Amino acid sequence: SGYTPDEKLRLQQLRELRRRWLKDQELSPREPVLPPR
Amino acid sequence: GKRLFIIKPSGFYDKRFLKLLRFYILLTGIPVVIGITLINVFIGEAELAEIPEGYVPEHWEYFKHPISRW
Repeated sequence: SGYTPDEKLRLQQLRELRRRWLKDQELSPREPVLPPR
Repeated sequence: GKRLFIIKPSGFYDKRFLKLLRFYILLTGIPVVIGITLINVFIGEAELAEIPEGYVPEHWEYFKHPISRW
């Protein structure tokens, strides 16, 4: 008895949404824009 | 590389409070300690002497430091 299709689909959807958020955590090389001292 | 944004609480408010607290402490701490060290160096401390006959000093003459006398 493995994953039923409903929980498998939910886990897959949450998986690529979590991966999208995780890649969205990355910053651009311009950041940080530190104020000039 | 792969820099990740460290999620942290806002650190502007506590740093601003500490900065302004240090500024407002020092803005009066520096002149009072300059006055104290100029009193110690230039005006200077007192000297112990025995009471002469026929002199009744004031109360503030019974103390040593000029700030204490004042």
